[PDB]
Amino acid sequence: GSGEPREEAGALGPAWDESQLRSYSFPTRPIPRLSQSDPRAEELIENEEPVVLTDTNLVYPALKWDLEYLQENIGNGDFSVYSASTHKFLYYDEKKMANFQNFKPRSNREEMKFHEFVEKLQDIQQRGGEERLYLQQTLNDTVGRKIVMDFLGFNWNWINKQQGKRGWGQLTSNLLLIGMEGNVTPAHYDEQQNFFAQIKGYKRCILFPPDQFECLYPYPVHHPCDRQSQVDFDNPDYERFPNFQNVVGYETVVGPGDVLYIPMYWWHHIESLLNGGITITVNFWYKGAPTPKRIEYPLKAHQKVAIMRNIEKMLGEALGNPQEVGPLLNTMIKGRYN
Amino acid sequence: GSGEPREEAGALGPAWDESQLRSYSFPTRPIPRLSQSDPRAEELIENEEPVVLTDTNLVYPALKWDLEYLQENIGNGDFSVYSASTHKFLYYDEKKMANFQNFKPRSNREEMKFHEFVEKLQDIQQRGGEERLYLQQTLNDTVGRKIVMDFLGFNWNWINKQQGKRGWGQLTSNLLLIGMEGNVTPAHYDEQQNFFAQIKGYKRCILFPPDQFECLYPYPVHHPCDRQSQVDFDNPDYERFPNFQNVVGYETVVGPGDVLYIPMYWWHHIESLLNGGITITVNFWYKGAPTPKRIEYPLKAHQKVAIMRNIEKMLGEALGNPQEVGPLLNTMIKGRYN
Amino acid sequence: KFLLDFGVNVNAAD
Amino acid sequence: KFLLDFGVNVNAAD
Ligand SMILES: O=C(O)CNC(=O)C(=O)O
Ligand SMILES: O=C(O)CNC(=O)C(=O)O
Ligand SMILES: [Zn+2]
Ligand SMILES: [Zn+2]
Repeated sequence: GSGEPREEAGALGPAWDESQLRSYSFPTRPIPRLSQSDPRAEELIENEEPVVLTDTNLVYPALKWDLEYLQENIGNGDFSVYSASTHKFLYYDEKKMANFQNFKPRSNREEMKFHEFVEKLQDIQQRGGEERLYLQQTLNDTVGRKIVMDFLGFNWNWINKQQGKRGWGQLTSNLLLIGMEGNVTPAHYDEQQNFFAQIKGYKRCILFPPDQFECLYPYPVHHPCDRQSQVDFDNPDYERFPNFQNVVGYETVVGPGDVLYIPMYWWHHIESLLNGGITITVNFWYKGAPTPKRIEYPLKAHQKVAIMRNIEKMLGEALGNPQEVGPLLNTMIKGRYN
Repeated sequence: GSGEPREEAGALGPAWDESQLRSYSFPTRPIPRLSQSDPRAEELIENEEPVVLTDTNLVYPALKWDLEYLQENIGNGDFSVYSASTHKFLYYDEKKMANFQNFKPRSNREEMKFHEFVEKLQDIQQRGGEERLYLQQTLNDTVGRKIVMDFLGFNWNWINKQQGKRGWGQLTSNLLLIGMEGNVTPAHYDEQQNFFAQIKGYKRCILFPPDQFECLYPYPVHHPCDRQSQVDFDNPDYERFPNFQNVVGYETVVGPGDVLYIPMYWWHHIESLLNGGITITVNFWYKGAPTPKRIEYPLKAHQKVAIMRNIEKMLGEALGNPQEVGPLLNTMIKGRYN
Repeated sequence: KFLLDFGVNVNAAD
Repeated sequence: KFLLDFGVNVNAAD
């Protein structure tokens, strides 16, 4: 699992304790925590396996960020804020909601100014409501001068070298994430390479390798929850998802100053520690390296995941309707391949 | 079913009787028998539905063909002859046998001269052996002068008009089929448009529309028995093939002078009547019309069959190995689309 | 498009 | 070939 909690310097006590972690049905083994100068860390990144780097200084300027500082300096732009009644903030793609009319999300998106977010958050705490908020917004040019300055002070030298060494594509975005204690982002995989930079508070990250596809049961590609697991971690339905009983995860708790490499196609479940206050994270999403000219057989798991996504997409467009994908695939396999 | 047997002219009695038909688990309704001048016959062909045409004169010159005439005139070329110990002559593609080493066929192919075929056939009858033979050979330029003459006398005017009216591609081949009484070609579909011209003896043809794909369980595309049904008609395994209990067929008995239109992708099971002597048939296989510029949704069943074949092919080549197609498809659908 | 394309395979040797 | 191609979809709006 996460292991013995780290001791904060100056004898300030344990950073967190196991009682701040939610309880799940599967075993986990810890993600390595290493210096960015450790050759083993380069070896993990090169091999597209997760690693927590403890001393990158990737977002050193931002470690002073809290709500007051951000409210004062982050500008007058609109911020996407998600609202839910449960701790689970399952992501949904708005463009695809037309395909499935029977999908009604359990979280709602609302655009607001930063001070409005701080206000709603302040308001909920005052009256101890159960509503939960999660701000997720990509950093853009509308931020104010001091945030620009902080952003410019990130460790571009280090990360640019990484981008170059791995042959990755361009940085596509930086997502600012601000959450309430207890918030969960359920298990999903992203199609970009991600350096997850923790800034404030603590997040437990549980990762699963691409080869566990069969255990995690993603939604259909056309569904709004494409790339998310259908399994409810709190109450797993083993009758529909029997192989979730075989899932094994790589887990860690990141705190201020840590950077977690989440390789492309790796599943990740991310939770802000219970009773840990608000969390702040900034991610760094890069397009993956181009497909190689020469393909080595047999293919890696993430290549097979890519093939399956493309089959699902092609069939949706060929049949003229994504709801026909399932019946055709079943008709294709029943009594033939199963 | 086939209906009341036809009465042969000059009061020569029933052409056949129901006791010459094998018994199967499913219901059937008869294929219409009509004149080629009947507008309903054009309407069936145009709509790619089967019809028996009784007066095309398509192979009128060949109606005098028997073994002695063919032996005397069909030349010194090699003829492919299949040999089996059962009545079922399941087709297998030799090129694909490398993909599945665990497939050992129940019929063997042997090349021989026509007189050798007649000899083996004569020999088996003399000693009442149980071996069965089925000659299946495409007509080629090596045939002798009188067969050329007969071939030239086929009703090209009529069939060429059909080829033109339907927009079909080229005639790809004429298959000569000579079988022993009781021989069965198990259910399969072909990817070409077929005019089946009966010459000698009687064959019961049972056809199933493309939309019955789900009931007939074809082998995987990479398997040597691609396009053949896995179901054993004599002993259907309803546990593996439950929807074979829903299959309904269109059936007819063709005799000398009849021509049966077997539309592309229609399943057909063909049996030479028990105790009916040898059968002779010549087929006429045409490439189907090009795919239309504008596609109408939803697609026809045979278009979906074409899509499924292409998915199976693409995955075989992408994974580098056809035996991985099944596991990927299952992993793609379990807990997702089923 | 590509998916709709069909071949010419029959129960005989090419 | 075409099948191996990947996108850039993440848990955020394009
Ligand atoms: O931090 C969270 O709650 C979710 N983040 C991600 O899924 C990600 O960065 O890819
Ligand atoms: O006649 C037979 O036994 C088999 N013929 C065919 O499958 C055909 O002509 O397409
Ligand atoms: Zn993510
Ligand atoms: Zn056939």
